Amino acid sequence: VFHKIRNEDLIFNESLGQGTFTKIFKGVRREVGDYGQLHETEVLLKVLDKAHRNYSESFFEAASMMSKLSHKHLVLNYGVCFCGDENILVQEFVKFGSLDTYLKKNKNCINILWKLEVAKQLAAAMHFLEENTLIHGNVCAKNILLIREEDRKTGNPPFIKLSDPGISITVLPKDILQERIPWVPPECIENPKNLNLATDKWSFGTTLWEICSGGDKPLSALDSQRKLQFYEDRHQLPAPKAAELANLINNCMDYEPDHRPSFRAIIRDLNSL
Ligand SMILES: O=C(Nc1c[nH]nc1-c1nc2cc(CN3CCOCC3)ccc2[nH]1)NC1CC1
Repeated sequence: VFHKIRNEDLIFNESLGQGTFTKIFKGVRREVGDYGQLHETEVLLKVLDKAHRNYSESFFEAASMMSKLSHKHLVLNYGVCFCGDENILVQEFVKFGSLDTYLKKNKNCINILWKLEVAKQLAAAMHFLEENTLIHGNVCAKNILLIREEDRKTGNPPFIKLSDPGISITVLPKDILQERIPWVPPECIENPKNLNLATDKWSFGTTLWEICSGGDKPLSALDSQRKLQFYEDRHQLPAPKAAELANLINNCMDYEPDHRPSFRAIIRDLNSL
């Protein structure tokens, strides 16, 4: 599965900032629907950096994976454009953007039932991938996207969706993998080729730390080299100020790779609170 979209059917509107070796843009895809009616659609346009064109293989292996999947809490991928010289991904556009900047903007206005439901939606998608023995590899708060904000008056919850895996950590330089600590599991630092279903659970715990602290970045004050010793010393994550979900964060972030519980178990612990 690898749909192709013509460059003449994609318009580029506003930029949305840089990213992990990519550049983000809002745009419109003009497609022809039934009865001969053109059907414009707001889309997300993820352009790979031309300077890093060597990562085009994993850049497209990420799109081929998400185009095969249909889940409520997964960002849909419409296709791929070879728009001129650049390689571009076309995805479902979410209105409210990244979750990490949403937690930081409304840090004191986010109830704990809000964070609990968001964690349920994220754990739902991770259970779907685990059920279908699929590995994500880049589960972080910056990749989580909010399509609907909380509306207690209507009774509908907030709605989050996880984006594409992006560039796999197996092909990233050792310089860049150490700077991703503690999102990269400890076993992947000593051996980048140890990608596993258990590696996502570690990132799920690190992401649960982000939402529980309100957008704060763990180990941000530490440089790349001190992060490397953080793992060798077997240090655990300092519990956030709220200190609610911190008990579950420690279980998901266990240094033994096979001790990480399944997401069917995690879904139970979130409903038991
Ligand atoms: O895949 C990603 N994002 C998206 C996939 N589909 N749609 C998006 C996306 N959509 C975005 C939309 C905005 C617009 N603002 C959001 C909050 O403040 C008001 C408007 C900003 C960034 C956005 N990213 N990665 C994120 C950029 C690093």
